[PDB]
Amino acid sequence: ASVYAWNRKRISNCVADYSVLYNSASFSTFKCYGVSPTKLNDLCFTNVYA
Amino acid sequence: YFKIYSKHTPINLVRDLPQGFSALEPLVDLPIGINITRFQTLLALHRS
Amino acid sequence: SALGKLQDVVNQNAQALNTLVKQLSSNFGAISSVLNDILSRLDPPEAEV
Amino acid sequence: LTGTGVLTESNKKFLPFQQFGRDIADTTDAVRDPQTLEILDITPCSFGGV
Ligand SMILES: *[C@@H]1O[C@H](CO)[C@@H](O)[C@H](O)[C@H]1NC(C)=O
Repeated sequence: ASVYAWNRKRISNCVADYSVLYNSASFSTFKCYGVSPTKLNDLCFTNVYA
Repeated sequence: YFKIYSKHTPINLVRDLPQGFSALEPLVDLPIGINITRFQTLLALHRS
Repeated sequence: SALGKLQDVVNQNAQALNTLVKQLSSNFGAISSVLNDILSRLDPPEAEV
Repeated sequence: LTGTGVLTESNKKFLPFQQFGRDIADTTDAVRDPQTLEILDITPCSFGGV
């Protein structure tokens, strides 16, 4: 979607492997603010939105 | 998150609210993520 | 209220200890008041801050 | 939720919504374990002055 009508998707009730996101070189920018990128596989979350 | 807290109490007062204390237990924690500004309750008709 | 003088000392000591334990729950401007959350959530460059 | 302690049986009548418990320090003192739903009390490990 466009930036004025940005699409928000809820993510819930799943087990997420973030290691395929860190190790992928396709992303020019992979920058996290409130959490470490390498610790995402060790933590549990709710209220996940994309 | 839309939180619904509920409590059921056996009462015997005829018209107004009873005077007492009853804590409402949380019933449903609901993941909606939408804007709510106005509401309306639903009643049931009786047809004879 | 006969033994108020001892009770005041006991209450003041307990209240000071209680406030000291309450001070652990304050983040003091950090992201969280829990050290374990910071250790599990951040890299050392931000964790040191 | 991370922490250190001894997990023991408990007699605290938790309500169905209730999952964990908190002390004055806000540190977790009892927890409900996933998968088995049991309530385990958390008591801090023994320490003192040598
Ligand atoms: C899996 O977890 C759910 C809720 O946490 C529980 O109801 C269920 O019994 C668990 N299954 C097993 C096999 O432990």
